[PDB]
Amino acid sequence: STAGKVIKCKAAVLWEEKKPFSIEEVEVAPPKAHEVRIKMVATGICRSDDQVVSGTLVTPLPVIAGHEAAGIVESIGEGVTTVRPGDKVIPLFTPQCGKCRVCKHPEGNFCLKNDLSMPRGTMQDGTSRFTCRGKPIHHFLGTSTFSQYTVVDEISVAKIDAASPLEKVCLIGCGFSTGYGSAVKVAKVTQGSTCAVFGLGGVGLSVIMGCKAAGAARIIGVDINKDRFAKAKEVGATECVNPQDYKKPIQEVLTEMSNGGVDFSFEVIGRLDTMVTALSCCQEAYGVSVIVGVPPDSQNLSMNPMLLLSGRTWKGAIFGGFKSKDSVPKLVADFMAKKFALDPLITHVLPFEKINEGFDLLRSGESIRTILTF
Amino acid sequence: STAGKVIKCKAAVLWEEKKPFSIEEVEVAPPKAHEVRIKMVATGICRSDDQVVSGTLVTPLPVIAGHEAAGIVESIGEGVTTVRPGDKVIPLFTPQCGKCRVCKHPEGNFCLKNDLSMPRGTMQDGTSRFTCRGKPIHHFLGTSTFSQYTVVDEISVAKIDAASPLEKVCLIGCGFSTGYGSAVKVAKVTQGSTCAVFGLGGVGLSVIMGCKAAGAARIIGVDINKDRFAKAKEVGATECVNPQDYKKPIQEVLTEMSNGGVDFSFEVIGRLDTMVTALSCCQEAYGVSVIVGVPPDSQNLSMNPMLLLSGRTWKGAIFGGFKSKDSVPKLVADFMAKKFALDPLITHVLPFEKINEGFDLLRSGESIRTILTF
Ligand SMILES: NC(=O)c1ccc[n+]([C@@H]2O[C@H](COP(=O)([O-])OP(=O)(O)OC[C@H]3O[C@@H](n4cnc5c(N)ncnc54)[C@H](O)[C@@H]3O)[C@@H](O)[C@H]2O)c1
Ligand SMILES: NC(=O)c1ccc[n+]([C@@H]2O[C@H](COP(=O)([O-])OP(=O)(O)OC[C@H]3O[C@@H](n4cnc5c(N)ncnc54)[C@H](O)[C@@H]3O)[C@@H](O)[C@H]2O)c1
Ligand SMILES: OCc1cccc(F)c1F
Ligand SMILES: OCc1cccc(F)c1F
Ligand SMILES: [Zn+2]
Ligand SMILES: [Zn+2]
Ligand SMILES: [Zn+2]
Ligand SMILES: [Zn+2]
Repeated sequence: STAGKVIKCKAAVLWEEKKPFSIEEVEVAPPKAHEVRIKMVATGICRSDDQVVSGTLVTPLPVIAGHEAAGIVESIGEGVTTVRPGDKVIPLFTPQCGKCRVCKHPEGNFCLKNDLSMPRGTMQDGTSRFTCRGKPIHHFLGTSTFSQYTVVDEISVAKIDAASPLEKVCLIGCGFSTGYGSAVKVAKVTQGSTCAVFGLGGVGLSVIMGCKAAGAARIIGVDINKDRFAKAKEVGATECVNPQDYKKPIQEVLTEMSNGGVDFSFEVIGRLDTMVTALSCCQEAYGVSVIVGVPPDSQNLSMNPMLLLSGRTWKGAIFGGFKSKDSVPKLVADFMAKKFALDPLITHVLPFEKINEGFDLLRSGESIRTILTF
Repeated sequence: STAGKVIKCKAAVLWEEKKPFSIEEVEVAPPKAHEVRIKMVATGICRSDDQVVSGTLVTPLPVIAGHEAAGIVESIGEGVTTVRPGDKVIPLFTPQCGKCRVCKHPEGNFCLKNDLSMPRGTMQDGTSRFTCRGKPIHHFLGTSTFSQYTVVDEISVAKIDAASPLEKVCLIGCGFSTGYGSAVKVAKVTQGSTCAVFGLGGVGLSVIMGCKAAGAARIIGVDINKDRFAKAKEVGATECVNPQDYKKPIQEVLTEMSNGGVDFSFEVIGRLDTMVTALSCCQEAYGVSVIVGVPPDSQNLSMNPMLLLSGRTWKGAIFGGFKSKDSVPKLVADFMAKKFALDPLITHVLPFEKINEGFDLLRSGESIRTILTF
């Protein structure tokens, strides 16, 4: 019925920075070769989507944002072989083309087809599938999940278990997997280690879950909002510290708590100063610090390279280092098997139509993750 | 007939920054408990010693510098068990106490008893065994090898093979091991990888030897001094590039040459700008960059953290990541077994009395390593 035809549906369009989303009718073109059109079932509100609104994460406007979602394939373009109409799917903000140097590397996951490094806001072919008020609307990271229907390149979608609860697993599309993988895959947290986690929102909580899963003996939560501490301890933090409580810089406090520095630190906020703090708080000879949070556009940090010379390792990762198309289905399967929990991350649920209230809850600090249902 | 007595001998004293060494008589006190007095046989001139003269590496003056050396034990203090008079030894600028948390960690080597982080310029007990002109002289990194005799703490000395050529193996005390281990132990260069080495002095050449030994398929030497290329190729470099030959920044050149970034980059110069450049030239998703060069005191670098978020790993190390007391005798054994070569690194061999000439060779770029003999 809708196959091969333009679909008119509602989407949350962001016409300008620092403005509310405008929920309105958009036209969604049918999928071209190697593209997939998806009816969205649920989508998470991630801090990154808000950074697009704030303008600290830069991507071309106007745009349909949203990148953490789950849905059902409405139709496929010519040539698609990995999903079919009716399949449950999670769109991948980091693609997996499977052919580039990175996809073929055993460790890398930042596929060269990503739209993150030099964002164009289009499909892989350099055009848009979205029209609103007669004007072309940009995509975001090849996903654009703030729409009843979106179109994504095949390399940016993964087929998941047919029995998956889409209102929970959308988190595997961003927040959960990013935090969990930062701990278990990127940092490679070891059994008996001490970890510090800067930022106790959805992603930071996921890092704590990964730290616990890996067998960390101590997991120190760091956040300026003490209301986050309860849930952090629930998912595995052994102690929580608020830097505003201390007269000395937090890296000194943590170094003292850990009796000379932590084995593993994680910056999960997106501030330049906390990236440097987190690197400093790891043990100077063998510590590892992982940058997860997204820094403000085009800003450089300043640091003393002697921090590195002594032995520290500093690294960052997108999407927890997971090769996206390979891992998402495996992660969903693991979820179905009760290997990890997602409920602790979801604090609010709202209809898609209340997306602006959802962003208000994030901005206010009230929610961890709000899931929007279509 | 010197054991237990003060020794009057010649040393090269640095009384002031930016001045020649003064070759003169000093008094060397006998070793106290757990100390070892060494008659120096050979000592290398390392860029780091020149950084002490330059004032860019800060340590209390006046000082007897020198940290890359080999000699023979003259006498030992009470309680020493790992060396005995007549033993061939290499002083270790990074000690191995074997009891601290770093020493007990499987990866770390920056022992907490080091005099590098916050230099005191003394023995472990906070005193000096050197007197010159009635004035106390500081030690340098617990070693001070620019003297016919020095006294070092037991944790800062390693017994080596009785048949070692001391005029060669002194390089295992700093230069060779630092470069070699940075490749094979810190970066863990993999077979068939592409490596880039910034700085083709003695340490950079040892990095190249390590990269070659690790099975790298391409090893790109980077230096502004084209005179270094020939030797770099002899020890394993496949290509050499001079940044001054190009109109575009060298990270762009290296990224193009390596079809998207190198696997492993090494900064072996000590410049803030080349540290960032070396990081940038490694592949954005899986590249690893190792800082080896010692940067100028108290200077911060500026960098865009997106370089790390995409997947890059940045680390540094002291002494090639080798746990010093454990590795040095093994490295010497390996040298005696012809597993690596040291002759390529030695370009000049001078009597100790010509130390200042030796330093002039380094500053002018004429030498790679000059070895001073006593
Ligand atoms: N690397 C990736 O692939 C990836 C994926 C998803 C999200 N992110 C990024 O991760 C970061 C965290 O996302 P999130 O959804 O958990 O965000 P969030 O806003 O829900 O959580 C951030 C937390 O940091 C805390 N915080 C703020 N300032 C702080 C300070 N000075 N010290 C300590 N804590 C402080 C806040 O109180 C909050 O609890 C964001 O920057 C987001 O863009 C990265
Ligand atoms: N991490 C450690 O344990 C350790 C140990 C020994 C030495 N070091 C440091 O390693 C560094 C190198 O030591 P070395 O003994 O090889 O010194 P060196 O002076 O022998 O070598 C420096 C090389 O860098 C090159 N160079 C200078 N400026 C450059 C530029 N802008 N671009 C490219 N190349 C440039 C020079 O031409 C020279 O060949 C020094 O900073 C030294 O202090 C560190
Ligand atoms: O939250 C998704 C995300 C992860 C990393 C970098 C981004 F820009 C981004 F939008
Ligand atoms: O060359 C020896 C050395 C290595 C690393 C750091 C230093 F300060 C230093 F002097
Ligand atoms: Zn790819
Ligand atoms: Zn996200
Ligand atoms: Zn130690
Ligand atoms: Zn040295």
